[PDB]
Amino acid sequence: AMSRSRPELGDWSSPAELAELQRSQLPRVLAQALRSPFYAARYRGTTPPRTADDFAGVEVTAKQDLRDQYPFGMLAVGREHLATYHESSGTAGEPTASYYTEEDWTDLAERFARKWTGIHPSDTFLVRTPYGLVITGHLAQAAGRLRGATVVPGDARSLATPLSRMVRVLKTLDVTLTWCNPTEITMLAAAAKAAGLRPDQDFPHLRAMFTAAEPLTEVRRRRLSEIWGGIPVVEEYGSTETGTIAGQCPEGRMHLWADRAIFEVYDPRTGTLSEAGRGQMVVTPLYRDAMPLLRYNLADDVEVSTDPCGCGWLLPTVTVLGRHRIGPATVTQQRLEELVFSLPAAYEVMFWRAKAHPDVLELEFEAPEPVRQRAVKELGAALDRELGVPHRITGLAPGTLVPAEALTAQRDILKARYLFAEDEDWDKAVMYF
Amino acid sequence: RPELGDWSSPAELAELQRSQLPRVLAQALRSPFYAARYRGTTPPRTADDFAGVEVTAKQDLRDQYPFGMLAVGREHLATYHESSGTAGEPTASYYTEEDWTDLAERFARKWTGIHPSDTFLVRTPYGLVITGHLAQAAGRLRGATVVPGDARSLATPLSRMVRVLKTLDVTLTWCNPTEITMLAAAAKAAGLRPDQDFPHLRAMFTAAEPLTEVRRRRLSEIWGGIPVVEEYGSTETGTIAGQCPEGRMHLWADRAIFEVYDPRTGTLSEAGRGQMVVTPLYRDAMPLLRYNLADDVEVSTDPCGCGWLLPTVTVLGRAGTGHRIGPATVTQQRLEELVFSLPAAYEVMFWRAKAHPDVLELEFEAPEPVRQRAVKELGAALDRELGVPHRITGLAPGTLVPAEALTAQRDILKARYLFAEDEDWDKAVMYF
Ligand SMILES: Nc1ncnc2c1ncn2[C@@H]1O[C@H](COP(=O)(O)O)[C@@H](O)[C@H]1O
Ligand SMILES: Nc1ncnc2c1ncn2[C@@H]1O[C@H](COP(=O)(O)O)[C@@H](O)[C@H]1O
Ligand SMILES: [Mg+2]
Ligand SMILES: [Mg+2]
Ligand SMILES: [Mg+2]
Ligand SMILES: [Mg+2]
Ligand SMILES: [Zn+2]
Ligand SMILES: [Zn+2]
Repeated sequence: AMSRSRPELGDWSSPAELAELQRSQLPRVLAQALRSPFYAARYRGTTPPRTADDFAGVEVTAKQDLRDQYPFGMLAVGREHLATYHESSGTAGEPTASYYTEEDWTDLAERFARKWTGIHPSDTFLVRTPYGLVITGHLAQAAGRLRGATVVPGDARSLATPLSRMVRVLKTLDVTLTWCNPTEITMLAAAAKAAGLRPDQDFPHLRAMFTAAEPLTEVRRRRLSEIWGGIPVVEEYGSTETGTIAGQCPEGRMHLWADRAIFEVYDPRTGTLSEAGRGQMVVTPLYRDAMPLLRYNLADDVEVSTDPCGCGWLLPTVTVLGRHRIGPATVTQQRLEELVFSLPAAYEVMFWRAKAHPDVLELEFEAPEPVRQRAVKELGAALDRELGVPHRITGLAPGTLVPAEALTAQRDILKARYLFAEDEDWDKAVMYF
Repeated sequence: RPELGDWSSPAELAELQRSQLPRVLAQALRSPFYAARYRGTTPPRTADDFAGVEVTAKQDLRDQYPFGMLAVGREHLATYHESSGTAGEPTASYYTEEDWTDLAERFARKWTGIHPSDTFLVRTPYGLVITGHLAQAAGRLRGATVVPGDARSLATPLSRMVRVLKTLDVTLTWCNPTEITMLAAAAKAAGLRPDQDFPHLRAMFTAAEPLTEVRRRRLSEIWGGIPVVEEYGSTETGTIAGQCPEGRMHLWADRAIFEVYDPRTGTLSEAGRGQMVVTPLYRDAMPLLRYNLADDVEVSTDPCGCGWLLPTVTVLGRAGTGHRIGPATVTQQRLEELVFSLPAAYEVMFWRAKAHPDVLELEFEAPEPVRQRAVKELGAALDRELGVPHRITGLAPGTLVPAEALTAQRDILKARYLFAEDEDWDKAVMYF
């Protein structure tokens, strides 16, 4: 406890103390950055930044820089010192590489593990995010290991672990915590109902759901909580190349982990960087060796506030607005989402999609037949009142956007076989997935 | 825990094993399964009493789902797993941190070594099964850079694994032997020669299916003559045998008592032909007493040229069961040796066969100029070596393994709800 190497909540009593925790790490950080081919080349000829003061002059690092430096242009240590290598989600054609030492991994795990509900050895923790190149599954599992929780590696987007099998695991293993994106929370609820289980009653050991990766309105988050019996839905904000940079407090806001990174809001028009306001999320992580980043622009649209929260945490808050005009009206996924998830929970509307045409908003959603026409009418009124856009809203039969087989299919985990008996299906010979 | 070199004879090995049995028998009796099994009676407590210990069947692990085999409080578990095979009847297994050190050490017994300078591509599943987690933990134990490929995942198609193999200078892979050929076919589709264009690739680790020496040597040749290092394991046991430099798998008998079960007689011997029985010696969470993995195996105590003081094991599994086809008996093992005895220039890697009562139906891919020579030579080989009537069909590449499997690229999408007029909104809630 005495010789803990990185700060934790409670180590500062003021914003000036926080700023000194940050400033004191900058000489080590600037020295480590200069070991990478990217920064050594950037500061070739000139004198590199070495002091906290020099940081004010440090040029933004763009997503496009990380892509151009693929794979190891940002690497500051020998490859012998790397523990894991990762690529970000998004375009497969233009990969974003990131990589971490064991010591880098302790910082990552500690940041994920800042869940206000706690992670305890008595928890059974279902990790239902991908383990394929992306960090998300590995990050949750490492936080689970750090805190002693029993980790169930569900993975996501894998033929080994369909939703039917995840519902069975949730129920029969008395799972206490989940990690999955907010769409997966509704997919698991629909799979539960398909198996004849009520998400709001039949999972009494489930005490919290951890989520990230999508823009999530308070309206949808509250509905996800309600679907699963009113348990906490605990949001964090991160990326493969940064780790977790903000986490929810008990009052439902995400706070920036400023003890572990310098956070700045970038106005691309102005080219200026401030500590707060509206603009693009810029990050300087303070406790990484392998892949130093100096003012990395995640290029997410964010609002950062230094206004105190009811939680009492001495950290700024962040709303993530995401990274369409129909006549004058701007329509965001966020605004439509608040209207869709304001429908009464009894209508069981979870799955929807919209297309922004120049002239009209096309919107489709699944609802059971009895409530479909009520739902279409109420959502139409809500769009008229709140957005005033012309719309074509179509109610769909369940199983049309999210097929019954996604919710109920069971899939044997087969190995390759080459010789078959007459009565066997040899179409699973070499293609056994 | 012992390492190779800690015993100088089979009697010393047996004493390393016997000395752990009191702790193991005591830990087993903490589980509801063994407590119930030995209810009323006095339980086995000594090395000598082990000779009387009843086999534990696969069906027992299934019946005890989920935590009937659990010997510690759930607070002490690190990870929970389910085995490959039938989804309808899950086999649960689970491990403490200390259980995980034994698992990682056993996997890390690769005669080629795992070193911090290695870049290690883990191309097996992380979904409930242990295999991806096991390789990653061994990688971490030894300081190798782990690239988590995963397998059976939409995030990591073959095209992307081939790109990573090449551009990251990958030195080691972990994937089943069919995935070794799938990566070779995907390599060619990306314009890369498996036998020349991956000069940093120094070894390929493999397991999970019956593998003849003939096929293993061909996999090595496809990838430029580098070592193909086989292990034998299961989700519920971990790695129980690993390859030596002479190309045989040795049982990790310092970490588990191995016995061959004859199902008709119900007897257990140290060696011979029968079903693989395992008593792991260094696990707390899920003690197993003579667990019958029910794989068909031959164990030999004949000394190996490698000088390792451990018995060797061939694993037949399902690949050893004879199908009767007219006069002859055919195993997958024997067919495999004939298919992979075709000249390497024919590029025959993907095949399948059906045992009919009257005839062996066999299909395989071979590129166009050589396809008919391949069909003729494989026909002659079957006549000379098996004498089965056969119908052999040579297929164009892309028939058994479609070109799309080898070349498809898939963006890793999040859910999107709002789309622009010109976008495909059939990626909305089904974004996988
Ligand atoms: N809580 C969140 N709210 C909104 N967007 C998020 C959130 N968490 C992550 N994201 C988005 O997901 C990106 C990270 O993608 P990846 O590198 O694949 O994890 C971020 O840069 C954001 O665009
Ligand atoms: N080297 C190997 N040779 C043959 N079969 C193997 C080998 N390794 C694993 N297996 C098979 O895979 C099973 C374990 O499956 P899983 O629990 O999914 O790892 C074993 O019981 C065998 O049937
Ligand atoms: Mg390394
Ligand atoms: Mg990203
Ligand atoms: Mg635990
Ligand atoms: Mg198994
Ligand atoms: Zn707060
Ligand atoms: Zn040997």
